[PDB]
Amino acid sequence: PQPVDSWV
Amino acid sequence: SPELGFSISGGVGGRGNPFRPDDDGIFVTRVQPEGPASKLLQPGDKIIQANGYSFINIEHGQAVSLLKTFQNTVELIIVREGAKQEIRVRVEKDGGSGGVSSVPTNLEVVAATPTSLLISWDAYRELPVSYYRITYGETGGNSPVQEFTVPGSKSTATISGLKPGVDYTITVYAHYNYHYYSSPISINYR
Ligand SMILES: [Mg+2]
Repeated sequence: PQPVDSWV
Repeated sequence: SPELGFSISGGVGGRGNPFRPDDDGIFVTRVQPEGPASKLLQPGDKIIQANGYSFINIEHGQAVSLLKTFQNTVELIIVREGAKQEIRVRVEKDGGSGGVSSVPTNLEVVAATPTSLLISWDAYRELPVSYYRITYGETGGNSPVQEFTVPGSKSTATISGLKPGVDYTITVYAHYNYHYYSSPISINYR
């Protein structure tokens, strides 16, 4: 799996 | 490296969002407590424009890379949740302040046998958790990673059948769906 969200 | 202090999920062909699962839009997901956006954006805020560039029908990759690439003052138009409201917001990028919190937090071994561990973590509450995924593998050694899950309402799990006196890396992920929230948490243990 992967992260559903990414930080900006 | 200036940051805006929030995370986004969604996008066309993206991995969805826990707010409006049917809507592929770009959603503010996590917001950092002391960062640039904390008194201005909230979880579930859908971004429809940033610095004049439409975020309608955008892919997740492109949304992240536009946001990262912007000057320092980012002007957003968001739709906030009847009913809905369109809002313009100014957010100024920060050098600046914080490493982001981990999800979940406070992972620890609380009881152990030679071949078994009881681990616990703090229950993650800010966002819907459908399940926690726990993985464990021998630290930097030729060994695959093993994994299982517990319901989102559980905050401990037992790892069994370990080899005695080995170093294991233990990770816990908070899953909304197939995919998980950013900053999953890890410890190691002999
Ligand atoms: Mg035990």
